[PDB]
Amino acid sequence: KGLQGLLQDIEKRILHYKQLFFKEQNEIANGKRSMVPDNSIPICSDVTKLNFQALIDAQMRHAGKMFDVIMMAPPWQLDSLSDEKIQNMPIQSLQQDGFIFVWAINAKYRVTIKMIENWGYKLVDEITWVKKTVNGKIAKGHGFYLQHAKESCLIGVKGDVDNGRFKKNIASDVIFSERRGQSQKPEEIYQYINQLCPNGNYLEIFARRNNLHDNWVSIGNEL
Amino acid sequence: PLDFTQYAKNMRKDLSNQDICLEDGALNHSYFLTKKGQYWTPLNQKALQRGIELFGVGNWKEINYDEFSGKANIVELELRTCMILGINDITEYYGKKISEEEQEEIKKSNIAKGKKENKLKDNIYQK
Amino acid sequence: TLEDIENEKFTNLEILTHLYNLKAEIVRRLA
Amino acid sequence: PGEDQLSLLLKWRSSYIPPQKPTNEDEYKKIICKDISSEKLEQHAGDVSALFINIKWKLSEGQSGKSIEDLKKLAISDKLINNGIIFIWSEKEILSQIVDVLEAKGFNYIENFMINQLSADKALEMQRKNQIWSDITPEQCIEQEKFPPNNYVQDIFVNSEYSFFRKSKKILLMLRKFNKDAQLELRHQRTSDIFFDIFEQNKPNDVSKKGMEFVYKMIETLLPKANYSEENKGAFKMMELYADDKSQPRKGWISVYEQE
Ligand SMILES: C[S@@+](CC[C@H](N)C(=O)[O-])C[C@H]1O[C@@H](n2cnc3c(N)ncnc32)[C@H](O)[C@@H]1O
Repeated sequence: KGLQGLLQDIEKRILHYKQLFFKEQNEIANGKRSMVPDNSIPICSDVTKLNFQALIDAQMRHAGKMFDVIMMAPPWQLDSLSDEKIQNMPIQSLQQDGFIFVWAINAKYRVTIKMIENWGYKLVDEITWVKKTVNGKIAKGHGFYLQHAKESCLIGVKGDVDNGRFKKNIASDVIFSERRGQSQKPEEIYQYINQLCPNGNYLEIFARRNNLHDNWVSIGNEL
Repeated sequence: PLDFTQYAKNMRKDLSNQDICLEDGALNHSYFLTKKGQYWTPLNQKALQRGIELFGVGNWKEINYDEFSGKANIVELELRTCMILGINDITEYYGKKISEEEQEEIKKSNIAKGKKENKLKDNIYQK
Repeated sequence: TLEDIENEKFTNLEILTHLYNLKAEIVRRLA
Repeated sequence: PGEDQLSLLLKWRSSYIPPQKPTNEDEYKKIICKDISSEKLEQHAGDVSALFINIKWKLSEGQSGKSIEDLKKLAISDKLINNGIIFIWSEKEILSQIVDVLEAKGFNYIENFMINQLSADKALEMQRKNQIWSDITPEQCIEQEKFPPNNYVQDIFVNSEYSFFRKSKKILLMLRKFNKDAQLELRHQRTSDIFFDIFEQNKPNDVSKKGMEFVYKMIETLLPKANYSEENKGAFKMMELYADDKSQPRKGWISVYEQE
């Protein structure tokens, strides 16, 4: 009856979708390229279990240099890892001259500033992302004191960044763009970083498959 | 200056996992064309071929329990095995134990039939 | 429940798995 | 016809006309001094709840302003603020110093209120490049509300000169003192923490009159009990530290002037 017709329709549907599956797995084994750029270096490991000494040795062997920019979008405790465990990461051994970019929520602004100053950096700049709607309006949110429609990136610095490498008077502090996807930052931060340090060796911590970029070393357990 | 292509290849060879590179530094784009946790590694394909060689065709539960691990989609095993023989109806081989050479000759016969009757799709005939 | 299964957020393997589970459930309910 | 991005982000300008200064001398408390850092404010105020420090930082060897030593020398008494919020202007290069010297006094960071700077010079130059609109100045554009159309405001930000990423925002730090005896009556989620306002490309640190009115109304509707009332006569709960004769003489506000 109705269940028999449903079974016939489900047989037609599996016959239709097997064609799509076989088309996809035949085009995959033919030389199809994904959206991930070729020069991306992704590492899939927990930062609490990753040996950073191997990364230091590999970077010093294959570049004769250290990282220029370290960008972080930490999973704040509200995968919500920790605060002290985020502090304990060996950023000091990961860099000697350049910048750091840490994305901070309003509840972890002070903690991010304290971590940046405890890693040896000095706070010099701040980048804010203002969320947007499809009509070019601010996407109102929620909060305790005021309606939050912002997100902050805090920027430190080490060493002498004026030798010949980093540019000055570039980009902007404000990123006005839509809040697409999940808690995912825009690509304007990557454009601004490439404007700051053209053709550099970057490092991204707590990364996802949308964070994979050219010349970027990306670390993330879901990568 | 620094050549970023060879630098990226060397860094991927040293640091990235086996499923991310192609044992020469080149990016494995099949890994990033699918979702995380479902890749169907060549080791998985060889294990499925060994399972078809050892046990019968259609007994996907034994292959899931032994030849892979404990995590294997029965639907995906059926689909990949159907792609192995080259026909989208794995029914006439139910129960037979098929090795690699006869698997290849069955796939060749199926692809020749598909090309000779002009009713062929991508590595499946029509069934 | 084909409308729930056929959404533009699922892979073809996930859709096929849901369809096969639905077919198995229909077959078992008939028999 | 008025549905541009620039017109859509500037509706508060039509909705926030500021009021006139009070006439009767019992709605405010205006005091003039010479050094606010050394002066004791406890003798001139009470248990106030809103302390807006309108401090202009220097950060240069050739322009006027105040340094962090002035904030360190400034004495905020334990009975001048018990349940209060400090509103202090911030800058990128001394944000850590401001936070440290204020958490030394007992005030903890709570929130951020950013004024995203928009240029009345860059918008005019964009309109002139794209194209009645010749004899008009950015200050006239500010004080007539005649703004040019713009569907992409990201190109008209006031990108001021900085060694690092260019400065195009104005940050108002909010810091609250917590006391377990009394409680503070707030009003949650009545104003957005991001606020678009027009500026000029000659003085990016000068907030407009309507922007100042927006900030004052944010403070007033955040703390309603601190507003002017019959019970708050002679016991004002809102204090201004570095006042100017622009929008500060208000209802229920204590105004402190430096060398006037
Ligand atoms: C706040 S998100 C950061 C990614 C960012 N939202 C984006 O646009 O992809 C946190 C990310 O860190 C990952 N993560 C959590 N714990 C981790 C760990 N111990 N080591 C590495 N990555 C971790 C999460 O799985 C997630 O991918």
